[PDB]
Amino acid sequence: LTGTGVLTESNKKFLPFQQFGRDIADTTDAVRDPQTLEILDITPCSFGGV
Amino acid sequence: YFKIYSKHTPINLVRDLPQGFSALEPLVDLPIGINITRFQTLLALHRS
Ligand SMILES: *[C@@H]1O[C@H](CO)[C@@H](O)[C@H](O)[C@H]1NC(C)=O
Ligand SMILES: *[C@@H]1O[C@H](CO)[C@@H](O)[C@H](O)[C@H]1NC(C)=O
Repeated sequence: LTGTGVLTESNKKFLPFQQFGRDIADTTDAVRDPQTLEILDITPCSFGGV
Repeated sequence: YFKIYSKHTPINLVRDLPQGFSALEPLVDLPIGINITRFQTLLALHRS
């Protein structure tokens, strides 16, 4: 699962059959690291109008 | 694909099903690949 976003430590508690979490637009906003089983929020990189 | 969803609930009702809400988490995804049209559950006898 590829993407680009800021990774932060997450307060969400995934059930053991869950690997990722989807938002309204079905983009992965939370993910479980496959090596150390911890949850990470994926906030997107900042977008601005110049 | 044979999907097992499971949930354990502590109940104390005597006869019928309890009234409430409990979502079943998926337990085992089982790779059988066979035709199933009829099933039968297994009980245990008590001998004395
Ligand atoms: C290897 O990955 C497993 C999860 O599949 C994890 O439990 C274990 O701690 C990992 N070991 C190392 C050395 O990263
Ligand atoms: C599964 O079994 C039923 C009854 O034996 C039969 O009618 C049906 O055609 C079978 N399906 C397949 C895909 O073999």
